[PDB]
Amino acid sequence: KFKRLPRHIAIIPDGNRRWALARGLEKHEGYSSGIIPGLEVYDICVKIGIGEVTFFGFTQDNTKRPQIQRKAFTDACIKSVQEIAKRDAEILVVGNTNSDIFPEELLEYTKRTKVGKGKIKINFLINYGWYWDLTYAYDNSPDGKKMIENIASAEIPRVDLLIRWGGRCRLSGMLPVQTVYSDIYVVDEMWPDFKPEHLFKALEFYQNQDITLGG
Amino acid sequence: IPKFKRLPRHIAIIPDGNRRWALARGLEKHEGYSSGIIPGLEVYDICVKIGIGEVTFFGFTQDNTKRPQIQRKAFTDACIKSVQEIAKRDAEILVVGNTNSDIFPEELLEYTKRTKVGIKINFLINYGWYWDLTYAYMIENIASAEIPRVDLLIRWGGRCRLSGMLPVQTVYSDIYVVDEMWPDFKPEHLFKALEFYQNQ
Ligand SMILES: CCCCCCCCCCCCCCCC(=O)O
Repeated sequence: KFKRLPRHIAIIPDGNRRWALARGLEKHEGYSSGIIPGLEVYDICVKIGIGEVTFFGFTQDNTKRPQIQRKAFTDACIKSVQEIAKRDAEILVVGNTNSDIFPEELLEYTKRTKVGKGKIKINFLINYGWYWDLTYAYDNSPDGKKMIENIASAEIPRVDLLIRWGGRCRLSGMLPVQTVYSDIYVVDEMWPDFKPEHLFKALEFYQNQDITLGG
Repeated sequence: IPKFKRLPRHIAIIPDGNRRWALARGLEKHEGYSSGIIPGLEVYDICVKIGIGEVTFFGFTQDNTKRPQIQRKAFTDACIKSVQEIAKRDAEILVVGNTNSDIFPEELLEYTKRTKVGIKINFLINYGWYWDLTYAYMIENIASAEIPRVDLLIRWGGRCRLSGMLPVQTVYSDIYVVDEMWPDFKPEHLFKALEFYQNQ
């Protein structure tokens, strides 16, 4: 139980192909084991009263990978959205829907959708690209102020805390406008090895930040 | 100096921790910035020595100018001295920031187009991420368009965040946090960051 909680947590559920290779599995076979961890993060966030969580699903650049991996991460993303849809969330999917790569299955979540009891915002980046996001604005806006509040991800507010699994300390183009001031916590374990303590340590790190220091 | 297997093309530096450094030494909060000038030179010297192509220094942002006036003068004066000390060396200097302000130092106006064209050192001075992206009014028209993708961003003072540095160029950057405050810069801080980078 925390004095200070982030309003909005970003999750980069990385390490799936490494986890699978380490386990004696094929690379493409780790993604199926990323679905459960997502559901557990959702569970703990609801439980402590986190307002909003954004999951990084897959990028436009991720779809340049072997088809056996694209099929596998895409299916795992589809199923995570469908499963949170079975819970008590306000669900939103953001991504380039003007592409055959965007899964039909997720179109119905491209406007925020209340399921069960609601009262937690869950976002998924699906066929997302930072360049697509920033320039969604540049195309046919009156000015700079309008351009920025009309990025593709404009419905997603500033990220307070970004937690990335798989031990890499990088944003991989997740929400460059919303992450300018995000505190970044790296978990060395791969996403399918998610444990609650990963999120609890990320929340202790956020609480432990010195609020006198400014942006 | 270690022999490096691979090096980044472009290092970003966030020289943070100056105020905590001064407080820990019983000095005034604003009295740590001037102890950040020589560390800048040490980084420059190591980067030329090992042949890094480009370094961008976070100097100060528009958000930083909300700080007390006594802090603002100390960090602005230290940024001006750091640009001047690098300008004496064999470096192509570029300053990026909002010059349409009383805050922008007239001394640095001559670096707002890259000098000695033909190591590249960039400084962000009265820089703002919102100001940068809105400058066009795309990749090539933002205020910082001359500054390419950052490969490795190294931040002193223990905080793991960009504080609005170059949102476009940092999207894929590998980030290395030194817990020590910037005035406590040691050569091994930069070497451990390069060992991190080559291990990715
Ligand atoms: C610019 C090269 C070195 C300059 C010497 C240090 C004095 C100016 C640097 C101020 C750094 C401010 C970084 C603050 C980051 C943040 O906003 O959290």
